[PDB]
Amino acid sequence: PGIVELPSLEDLKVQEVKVSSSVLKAAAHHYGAQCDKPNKEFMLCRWEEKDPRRCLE
Amino acid sequence: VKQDMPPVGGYGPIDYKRNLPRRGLSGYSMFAVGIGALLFGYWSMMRWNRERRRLQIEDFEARIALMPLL
Repeated sequence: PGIVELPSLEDLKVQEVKVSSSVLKAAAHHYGAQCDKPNKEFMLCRWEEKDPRRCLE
Repeated sequence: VKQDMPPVGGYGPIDYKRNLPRRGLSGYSMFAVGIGALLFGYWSMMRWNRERRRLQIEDFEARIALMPLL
């Protein structure tokens, strides 16, 4: 029936936070305090769009 | 003559009746001890369960903060 429209692999090529679970957990409270605005923006647009192909920026 | 004979004064008294001691606390005492132990355990479990709930809430909010990157 329909066709899928997948994003290119170049757009997904982005450097990562290459850390562990314990490092993320140790600074979890301060990351959630300082960096609330972009995280909340991403969570809201993911909740209201429901499409990861449009939720990359 | 010499023969097997009891001594001049005879043998001593020998106990032959039952002797139970009758010992331990009264039942009110063990009931009070058990009730007090119950109350102490209830209080300690109450305090530690409240502290555990606080720690679980802290861990859950750390997880919620960590979610968007994952």
